Amino acid sequence: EEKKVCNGIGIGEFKDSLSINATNIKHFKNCTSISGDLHILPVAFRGDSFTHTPPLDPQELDILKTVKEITGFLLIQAWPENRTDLHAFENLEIIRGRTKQHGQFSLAVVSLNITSLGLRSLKEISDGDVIISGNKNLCYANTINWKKLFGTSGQKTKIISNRGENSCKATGQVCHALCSPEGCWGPEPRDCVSC
Amino acid sequence: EIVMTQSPATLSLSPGERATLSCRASQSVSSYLAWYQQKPGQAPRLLIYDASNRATGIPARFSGSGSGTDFTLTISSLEPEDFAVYYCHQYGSTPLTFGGGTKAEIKRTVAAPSVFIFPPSDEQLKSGTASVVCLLNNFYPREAKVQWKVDNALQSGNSQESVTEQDSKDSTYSLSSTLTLSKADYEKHKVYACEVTHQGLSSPVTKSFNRGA
Amino acid sequence: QVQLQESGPGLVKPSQTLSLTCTVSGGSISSGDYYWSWIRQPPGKGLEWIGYIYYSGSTDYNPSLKSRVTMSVDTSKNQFSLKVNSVTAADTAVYYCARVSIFGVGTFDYWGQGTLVTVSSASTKGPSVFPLAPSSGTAALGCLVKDYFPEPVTVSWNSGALTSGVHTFPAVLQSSGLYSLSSVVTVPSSSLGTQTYICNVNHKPSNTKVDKKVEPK
Ligand SMILES: *[C@@H]1O[C@H](CO)[C@@H](O[C@@H]2O[C@H](CO)[C@@H](O[C@@H]3O[C@H](CO)[C@@H](O)[C@H](O[C@H]4O[C@H](CO)[C@@H](O)[C@H](O)[C@@H]4O)[C@@H]3O)[C@H](O)[C@H]2NC(C)=O)[C@H](O)[C@H]1NC(C)=O
Ligand SMILES: *[C@@H]1O[C@H](CO)[C@@H](O[C@@H]2O[C@H](CO)[C@@H](O)[C@H](O)[C@H]2NC(C)=O)[C@H](O)[C@H]1NC(C)=O
Ligand SMILES: *[C@@H]1O[C@H](CO)[C@@H](O)[C@H](O)[C@H]1NC(C)=O
Ligand SMILES: *[C@@H]1O[C@H](CO)[C@@H](O)[C@H](O)[C@H]1NC(C)=O
Repeated sequence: EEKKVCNGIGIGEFKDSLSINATNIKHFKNCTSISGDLHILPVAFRGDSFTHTPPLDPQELDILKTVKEITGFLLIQAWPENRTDLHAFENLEIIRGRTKQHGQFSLAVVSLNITSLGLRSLKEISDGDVIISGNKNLCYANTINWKKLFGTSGQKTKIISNRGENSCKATGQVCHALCSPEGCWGPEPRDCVSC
Repeated sequence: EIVMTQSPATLSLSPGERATLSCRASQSVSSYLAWYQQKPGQAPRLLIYDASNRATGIPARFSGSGSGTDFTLTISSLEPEDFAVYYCHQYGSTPLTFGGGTKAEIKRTVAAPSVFIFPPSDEQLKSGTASVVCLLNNFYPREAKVQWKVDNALQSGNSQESVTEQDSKDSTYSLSSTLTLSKADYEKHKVYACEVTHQGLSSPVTKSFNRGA
Repeated sequence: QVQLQESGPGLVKPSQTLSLTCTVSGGSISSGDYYWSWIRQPPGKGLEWIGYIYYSGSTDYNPSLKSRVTMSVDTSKNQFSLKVNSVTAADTAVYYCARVSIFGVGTFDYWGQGTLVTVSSASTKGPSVFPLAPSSGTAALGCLVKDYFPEPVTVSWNSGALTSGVHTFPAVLQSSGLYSLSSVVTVPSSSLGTQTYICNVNHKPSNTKVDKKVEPK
């Protein structure tokens, strides 16, 4: 505690680094703000011989729990298979989108094994589009109203090739009985937007 | 899975005409919908994506609209090169799916077929089987009925039919119908008839031969 | 520059495994921007989605294929592949590979040329050629090309020198597992005895090439 601003991937000391990884992860201990972007990629869990990077222990992703704000974009293209949601980012409150994936996207979630997103603290995405893509076991994403998180005219979300709404319904994977029409990030009470 | 339905399955038009194709989804897909064009022996080519947005290089007479469950591809004015199959495709939820396709067909002047019949040859008869072939040549439109008759008995389950695609120069179809029997069964009966119905003709036309005559 | 091409055997026996490779040029196959996919189309029929693979390892398959399919990547050749086990005639289809640009247009953009795979137990057999004799303006005659495996045959008339009013039908599968087809031509009556007619049948999987004169009986 309290305020501690850290550089993100592809600026300052990480300017040549492709992903968060086993070598650089420690340097995020106790950051509350990222000044730039977070990239989370397959080479992180695989490791890489050419840059002498060891594989990353998934338990250490939990060092990102303190992070409340990212001034750039968040991009997750790999995640541990036995995590049902993005637990690490449960305290993320703001993605600004001052800088964007391919100039377009400020949040991007691509082909994970998750069954829910889990971003219960997310209240604002200031600029940039959202893309949730190819997550074959993901429910819940169509329940929230994204337009209420947006801050710039022209923001939209592409939610494509994910699990079907019908199959979620048949296995009781909908918002909890006590949520409001505002939707949820998961099956539990503590996951609804408004109470 | 989400089912996609395209009807009519066939449209029949001439060049310069306006074209309106329909596509329906059994569950909602927002605007996550694409249209494809396909010609024989070729892969499909993307026309429109997101309902809505025309792809780079795609001619302006091609355009699309709709949301949720109801979609429409509109060709404001056909060019000879637009005759082909058009498929709709949802990518909103897994598994990804396509519709059955609508085929755009060359409207043409109505033409009754020339009917022809061929006996089996002696050379085939030595081997123990007998094919009788019937030809429907250079006709339009596609709809046709063929009925085989042997000494007046209506044949069932022993014929197979084959149809050409629209002729690249005259736009007609033609059709062959082959009837197969053993040597034994063929030598028991005298009169072999091929009966054709088509809207070009006021009454059905029958060609026949008499075995061995 | 971006280029896709399917390759592999055109023939697989019922109950065995079907295998194909797609090669890619104009960009490395290891990339966050693309799903690498497979789609199939039986002759005369609609499009069916098979699945995809991503550079991260993860995959997605159509449940209609009852866990019979796997895909894999081989960065060593910039290639991805398909296995389908326990095949039957229902697996006959032109097979396509295709790319998806996840951050661009977001649906299939570049496609392969497509490749035909037939599932069947038939052994290869050359065809017989039977004449279709004319008789009763315009006449008609032809050739019945019967009982061969596998496809295709190619037929021409008078060494490719007739060409006009000629019709060659698509082949049909018969109860016996063998294919049958006929080629036809329309001609003037008048000159039925003053002009001679021959059809040229070729079937290259078999080693047989046949010529048959067709005459009025
Ligand atoms: C995982 O995280 C670690 C820690 O962040 C990260 O290690 C870093 O790798 C980069 C790139 O390999 C290193 O930056 C380089 O430093 C070398 C000297 O080590 C310089 O020579 C490089 O210089 C410029 O050199 C070329 C010619 O002048 C330029 O054309 C080019 O742009 C080069 O940038 C370069 O700056 C950095 O030193 C390390 N950091 C540490 C502390 O080791 C690793 O890359 C990450 N791996 C993955 C796969 O995520
Ligand atoms: C990827 O996620 C899926 C879906 O959550 C996992 O499949 C589940 O596995 C658990 C094992 O504890 C079962 O109890 C669930 O019933 C399964 N869900 C169903 C019905 O598919 C899968 O285990 C995950 N994969 C890996 C490698 O961890
Ligand atoms: C994070 O907070 C704990 C508890 O306040 C502190 O002991 C620790 O040193 C901090 N992390 C840093 C900056 O290393
Ligand atoms: C999560 O999955 C990996 C499997 O490689 C394992 O190492 C880890 O302990 C698992 N956690 C669970 C399910 O307790």
